[PDB]
Amino acid sequence: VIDQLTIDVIQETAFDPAYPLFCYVIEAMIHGQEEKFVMNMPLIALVIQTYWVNSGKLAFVNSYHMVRFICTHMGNGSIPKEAHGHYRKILGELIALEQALLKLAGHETVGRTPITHLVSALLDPHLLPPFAYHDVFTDLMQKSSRQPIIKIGDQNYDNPQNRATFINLRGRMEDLVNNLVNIYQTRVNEDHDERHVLDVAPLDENDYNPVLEKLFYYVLMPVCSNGHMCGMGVDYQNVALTLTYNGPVFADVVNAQDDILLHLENGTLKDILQAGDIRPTVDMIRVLCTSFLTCPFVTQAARVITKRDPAQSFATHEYGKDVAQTVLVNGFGAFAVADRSREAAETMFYPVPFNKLYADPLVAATLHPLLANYVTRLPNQRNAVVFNVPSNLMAEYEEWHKSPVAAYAASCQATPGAISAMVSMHQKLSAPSFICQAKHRM
Amino acid sequence: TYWVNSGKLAFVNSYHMVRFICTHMGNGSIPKEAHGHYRKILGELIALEQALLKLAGHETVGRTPITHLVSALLDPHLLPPFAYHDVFTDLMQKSSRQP
Amino acid sequence: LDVAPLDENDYNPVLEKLFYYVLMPVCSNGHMCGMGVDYQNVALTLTYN
Amino acid sequence: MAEYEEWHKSPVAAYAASCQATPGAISAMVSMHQKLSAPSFICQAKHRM
Amino acid sequence: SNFKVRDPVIQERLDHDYAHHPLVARMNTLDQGNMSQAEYLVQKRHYLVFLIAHHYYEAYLRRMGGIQRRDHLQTLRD
Amino acid sequence: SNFKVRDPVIQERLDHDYAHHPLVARMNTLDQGNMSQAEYLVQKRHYLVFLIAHHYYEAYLRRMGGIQRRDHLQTLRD
Amino acid sequence: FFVHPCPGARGSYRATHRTMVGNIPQPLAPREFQESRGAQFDAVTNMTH
Amino acid sequence: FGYQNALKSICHPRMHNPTQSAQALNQAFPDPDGGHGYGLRYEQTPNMNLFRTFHQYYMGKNVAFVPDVAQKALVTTEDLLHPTSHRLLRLEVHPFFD
Repeated sequence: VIDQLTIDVIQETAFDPAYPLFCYVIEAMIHGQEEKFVMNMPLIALVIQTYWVNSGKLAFVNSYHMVRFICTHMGNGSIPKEAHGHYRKILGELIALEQALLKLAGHETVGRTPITHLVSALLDPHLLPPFAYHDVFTDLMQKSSRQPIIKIGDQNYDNPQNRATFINLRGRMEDLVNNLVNIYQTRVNEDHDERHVLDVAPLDENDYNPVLEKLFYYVLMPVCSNGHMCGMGVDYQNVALTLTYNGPVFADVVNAQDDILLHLENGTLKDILQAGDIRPTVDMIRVLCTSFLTCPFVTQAARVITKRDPAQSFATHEYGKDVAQTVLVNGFGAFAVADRSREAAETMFYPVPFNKLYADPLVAATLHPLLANYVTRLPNQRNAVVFNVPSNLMAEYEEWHKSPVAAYAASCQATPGAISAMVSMHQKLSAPSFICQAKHRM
Repeated sequence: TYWVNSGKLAFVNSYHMVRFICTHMGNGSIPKEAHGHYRKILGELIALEQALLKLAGHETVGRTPITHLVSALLDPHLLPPFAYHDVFTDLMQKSSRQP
Repeated sequence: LDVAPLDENDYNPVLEKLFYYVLMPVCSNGHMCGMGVDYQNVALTLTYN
Repeated sequence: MAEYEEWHKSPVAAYAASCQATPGAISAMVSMHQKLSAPSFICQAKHRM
Repeated sequence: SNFKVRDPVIQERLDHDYAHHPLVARMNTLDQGNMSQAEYLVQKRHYLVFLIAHHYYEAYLRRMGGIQRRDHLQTLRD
Repeated sequence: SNFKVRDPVIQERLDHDYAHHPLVARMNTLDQGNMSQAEYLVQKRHYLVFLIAHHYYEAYLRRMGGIQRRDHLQTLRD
Repeated sequence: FFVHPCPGARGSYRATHRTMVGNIPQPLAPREFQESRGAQFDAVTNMTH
Repeated sequence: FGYQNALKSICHPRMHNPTQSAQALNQAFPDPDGGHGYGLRYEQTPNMNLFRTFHQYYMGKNVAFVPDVAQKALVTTEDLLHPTSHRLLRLEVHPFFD
């Protein structure tokens, strides 16, 4: 379904010298929630329309959860139909890649574990999508025969009996209005460093889709952007200070629709909204003000550690039977932020480098001037493969994507034949994988 | 008024005007067809230095890298032919090749 | 000589060098010349209007 | 200007006055600014240039 | 600044400029405690953020209550 | 003309035509010195260029001061 | 190479390094070679124009 | 002669263990140089502050470390097998392991 006429929309947003930073702030306050998107549903219609009419590019490309909601919800003419035909091509093919993966790995099951979990790594559930908002962890603690250590800083995480003492379960915003006074007093009185409480919204089994989120983050995104993305740490207390402490947000007499540039101060909401041309109404930011009540506190980096597959138990170490990842709680991925409004960008967001495709020095130098001072100090580390991630985050001799996966995304064209190359790349090199390919004459 | 009257675009002389048109606006001031030809200049110059930093490599001779020593479009002792900022003192603090 | 102070987040001399030496002698086919300006004579046609 | 004590040394200026202003001529200037030294010949012989 | 993000540039003292507002009296209900005068005005600003958000969400639930039968069908008679 | 650029063609004597202006009295504050009468009117013209530029920039900083809270929110009551 | 005429009445030969591939003249590195050498720069980097 | 025919020996667990390949590699080269420990192992800290994971490593960082695997991925095909590169082929042993 995806043809080269719609990667050229997706690719050219990743190389924008002026990507709107205001829409990037809306993304931080849905944080993957279904009904908190319905709250801000008419706001992002004013964003996508005034970004598709101004330049020929669309917005909200980066995260999976925003793209899924624009396809399912907002089916009317709330956003331009020519721009709507590019979102339906994304998911309509990304389902079709998931139907092809189910056709290779046959109907047979080895033991209790099916063959589909053991042939392709994209269908392997122990692979997690690198950004997590709902509670994927206790779902994987429950149904894995392979032993899933979860390291949150110092402490481990083994029994799902202990899911209340490590992972704090939120709820949707309607029910939590009663407990909401005490929730705010956990943002101030508590020291969020060395806390090891991991604030994550609860998961429902029906709307959950693990494989489609991998095919977005690991296959479609690093090809189309040619591997120029980073993980974004945010502190939400600094972000909603700017939206709410604004003047006309706080004023009463102002009507329904009294577009903001009438009523301003010299704050950062000028230079965030000056650079995007967006003129929303004041009552619509007031809905983004309500997002602060259930904002999860700090972006945390959890580390999932799973034992290798039973076809791959043989190794040298005592840790060689055991292979880890990194999964961001409460964070998300970012393209190259504009060189316009970099000074307003430093007040909200900060760069943290991740798995392999998401440690990119062109993006991370934009976000903080210390790393921009690092890469321009010595230009060896400018490359996406060579660039050094802190050992407190990852060792790259462990994760499911080693170094030459990131070398492939940086050197591709945007051809749709290279989308199907990444899927054929995640074959698992095991011995009962070889039974599947040699049967189908691959 | 130079894109409507004739089908051409202005301010092509210096790099600083072209970098400031693309990054600062992103707007509906310049017409959309006329603004797309400015982004394709800065879209191309970044794609050239993504190529030039792959072939030169990563390894170093001593303290000085080899990206400063394989092509002359990356050796900072070549300077751009129009200086408006303090390019001269920036060179002397990061150079063994005595300027 | 008068110059402005430069910021380490602002300059990147590879892009300035891939512009004046690569893209401009090609697209203009080498019809370019350095131009000197008399700045107090430029604004005298503006402020004394 | 002196031609002999310079980086750009007239046979560069003869190429640009006779281009076709083709996207292959943009890449024919970038690979034309290639240091004709000994530790660049290592880098052109790895990639079979 | 090695442990926090950079603070944003916003004009100070929203209380002295507008209010005339009931929630600014609610700001004064927060006690100082051990925090200094510079530390108090920061956390008093954060507490104003919590009051504006709780106010507009309670107003939002009244807005999404939907139109009711008896009050609307009586006005259609006229 | 072998050391300077050609002088532009602009109508002379801006003082005699308009002012009625405070900065033209500031032009007279520049002293003649050793320069002749032909040399004085040239450098008096250049000094007018400096006064117009300093005037409009000081007016520009007042223009980009941005709208303030207390003066604007009081007028919204009416 | 060139001739350096300064001392006395006789000259002596001196030399400056060419520093680039483009400073090789057109009889020894022609226009159609620099085009087909920069198009080899394209096929190795796989840059997207 | 396909891969379905040759599947009857490739699937054996002698293709899939490194231990006897780490034995034979150790006996020829008796003591390797243990320096340059980048990317080998993870180390956990109690800090959840993702600035001090981000500042401390990049604060005064000078000459940077390039590992063995990121070295191989940028080399072309005939460039690797040339005999001027020992310590790439010395640790290329068999496809599954690294």
